[PDB]
Amino acid sequence: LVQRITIAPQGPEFSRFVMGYWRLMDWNMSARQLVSFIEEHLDLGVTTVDHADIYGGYQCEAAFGEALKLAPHLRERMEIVSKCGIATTAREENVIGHYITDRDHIIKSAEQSLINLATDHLDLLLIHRPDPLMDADEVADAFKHLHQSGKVRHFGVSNFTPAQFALLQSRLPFTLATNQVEISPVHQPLLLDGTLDQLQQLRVRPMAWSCLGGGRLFNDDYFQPLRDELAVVAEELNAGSIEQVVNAWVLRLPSQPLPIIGSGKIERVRAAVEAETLKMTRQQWFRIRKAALGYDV
Amino acid sequence: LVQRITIAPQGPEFSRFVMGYWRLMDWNMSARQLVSFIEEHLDLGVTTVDHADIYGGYQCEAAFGEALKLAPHLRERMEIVSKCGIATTAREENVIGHYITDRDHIIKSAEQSLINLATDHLDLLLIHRPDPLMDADEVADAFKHLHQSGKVRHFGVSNFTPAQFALLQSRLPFTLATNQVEISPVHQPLLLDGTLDQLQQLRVRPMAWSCLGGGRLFNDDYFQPLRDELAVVAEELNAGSIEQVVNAWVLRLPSQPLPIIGSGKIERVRAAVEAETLKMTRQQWFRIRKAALGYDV
Amino acid sequence: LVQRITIAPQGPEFSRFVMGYWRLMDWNMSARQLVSFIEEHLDLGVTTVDHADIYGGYQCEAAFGEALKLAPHLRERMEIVSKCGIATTAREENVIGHYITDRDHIIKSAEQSLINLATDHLDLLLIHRPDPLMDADEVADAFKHLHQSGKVRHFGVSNFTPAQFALLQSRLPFTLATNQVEISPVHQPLLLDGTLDQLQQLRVRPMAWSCLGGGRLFNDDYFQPLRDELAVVAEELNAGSIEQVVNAWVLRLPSQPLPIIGSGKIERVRAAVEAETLKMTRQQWFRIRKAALGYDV
Repeated sequence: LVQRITIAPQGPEFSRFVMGYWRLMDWNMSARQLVSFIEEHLDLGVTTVDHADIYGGYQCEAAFGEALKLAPHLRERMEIVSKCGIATTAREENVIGHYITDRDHIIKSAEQSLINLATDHLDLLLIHRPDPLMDADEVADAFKHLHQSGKVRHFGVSNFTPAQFALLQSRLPFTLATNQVEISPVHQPLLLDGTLDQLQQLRVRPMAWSCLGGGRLFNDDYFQPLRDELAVVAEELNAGSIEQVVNAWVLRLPSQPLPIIGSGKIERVRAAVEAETLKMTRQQWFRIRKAALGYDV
Repeated sequence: LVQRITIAPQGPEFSRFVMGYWRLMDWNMSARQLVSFIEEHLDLGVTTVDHADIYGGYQCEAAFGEALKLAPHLRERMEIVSKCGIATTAREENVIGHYITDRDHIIKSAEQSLINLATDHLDLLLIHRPDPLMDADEVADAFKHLHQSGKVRHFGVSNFTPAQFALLQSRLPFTLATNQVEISPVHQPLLLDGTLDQLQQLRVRPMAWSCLGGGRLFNDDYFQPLRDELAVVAEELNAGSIEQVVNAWVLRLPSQPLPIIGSGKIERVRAAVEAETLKMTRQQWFRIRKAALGYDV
Repeated sequence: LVQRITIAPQGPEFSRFVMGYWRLMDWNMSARQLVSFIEEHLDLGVTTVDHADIYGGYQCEAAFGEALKLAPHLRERMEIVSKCGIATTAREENVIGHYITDRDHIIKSAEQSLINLATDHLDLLLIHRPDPLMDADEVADAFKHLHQSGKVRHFGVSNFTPAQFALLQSRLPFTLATNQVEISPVHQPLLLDGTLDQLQQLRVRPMAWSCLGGGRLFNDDYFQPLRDELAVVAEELNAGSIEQVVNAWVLRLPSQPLPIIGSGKIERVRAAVEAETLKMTRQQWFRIRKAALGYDV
């Protein structure tokens, strides 16, 4: 199967690869088609699922839920991850995209997740983004409430800078279980700004998402050189696809990030998990890396 | 009145709003006019006053002092804040603008403040700026001297980065009481570089100054969009003035900064303190913020 | 002689100025000419020597060694510093310049240093550069091995950011003895990004190298203004040369860096060490600094 990994000190055990339902709507899938899509990725080994507040105009959690309703026994076999803290214009209350990391709202979204997902509990809850107006005390007070009722068992953050992660962390009696961030050849800032070193140092493993199926290639020649490099390295490793070379590039990071998969086909999901068997050489990591950038060192 | 606030763990109690005498000379005010200007802001609730070394070509402290001489009993009713560490070309010894954070000089300026201000003690003393040549041991040795004589009772810094604040802090047996910094829609770097998170994390409240009466609008169309936004939000909050909307924008920061007021009229001072009653919405904070920048998130 | 300085808490005693053999090959020097060059700088007081993995296409250590072979008793009188972690195209295994901070390789290079240098032990070993793929545990495991055999007695790093230095440091039972970095008017980033404050805070002294004999002047008018300023300040201090003014500029940093000298003539080496007697004024430090930049503050 897929390797199992404890995301943090007092944290939970997750599957190295997580299924992300960011684009569940795009898949034009039906409830009985999802219960079977799930089972198939659950059987592959991918048992951790990534959901969020605003994903799909506040529809994805609901959709997933309908399916969880068809096979209620599927919960035990999985670990659910959801988020809150973001306010999109998909709602009329939000004329502008702003953040909301206030107590009641975090409790609100949390409890709304349980309902939409048709579950009595979330394995992990993350503050979607760092809000300039975030008050670590207020958030930490929200977490204490959700935890006190067994509604949420582990807490985390997403897209937090070392400084923000440390701020919120100085207020919680429990260990932030992760910092879900964006990591890939096309987006490597997190590799040098301290974010991944803090994670490795604290032994907290990052859930990594890479806008893959987005098509951020072939239509932005800025990264043609990376396209050409991910292509040759792919043959060298005799991999199934360049996307597979990308998943393995992330897996090599010393922080041991858990790559998030965004696809609607078990076969591509299988191929993604197959990245755990590519023997990428340091030289191949740097060569990929360098082509995305354009220089050495 | 104005809210009272303990600026830091073992720190002093200050008034949420402080009177800043940066432009005391510009006000072409007389000594008896200042003793009465003071009383009036002391009666409004603003009891903490901000002074500095180089302010007014080394004249402002002296001026304030003359006035403190007319009503000696005004001291007890206030808290004095002054600074040192900057060397301006307003003096012939300084052919160039450099920093001086050496022991004797910090003691020198300090003691010179007491004399100019006509007081036996300063409530708080700040290192004006971070000097690349700053030696935390040397400064900390200076602070120990000034404190030992009751001449200075609390120490702080101004415009220090998290790294510099931590460096000096690792040498003092007492807690740095603040990091007086610049915060406003026009200057928001401190909102994302860690500076305010460190403050909130350590529970040290920042004295915030915003070059307001400078006229950094109407003559720099770069911030016309912010001008237009601070204008509409002002009507929405039915505030006295856009300047009042600005003071409230700062007050909303989770770090609870103490806004510094730079004006020479009790009425505008009153209006400034009136910002504690504007009910700014998160959406209104972000909209202001965003107009200054030019993008979301 | 040259001042002696303990580079860190549980660290070794070094000479304020270290001899760097980065360009030993360029000197077209012979083995018996080096044994005598060494003695002469050993007699001047400079007893700490800086070597590295890739320096001179993997030839410099060997060269130095041949000379150490002629006067075996020269070891006791010196302190040897070497590095590893960099992979240059000077080797056919490295088609591209990448980093290698994996266990066996660190042990490999280390042991190869002992052989090339003709010594049973290295006083200090540094990880050449921070590798995005660096695993603090792996490196720390390498250090524990080398130390366990007395082969290496002190460990350090080079060109690490505060975050990287802290990461590796959280894994070692001993104190990183230094962070050898580049410091000079032409390269002052380290003066504001936290690097030198971390060092001063932890009391770890940085080995500083400044590409001096490179001729980064007279052929890059971008720094003519700095050329002109280092020239006048030189007369003011009545120094031997502008290079001497540069060495003293570095020596003034509060972090007390140990300047590394890259020259092949004892006379210039003497002149370098002579920088410990120039009485640079704060004003002269800033004026130099400012000319390199182009603005005040």
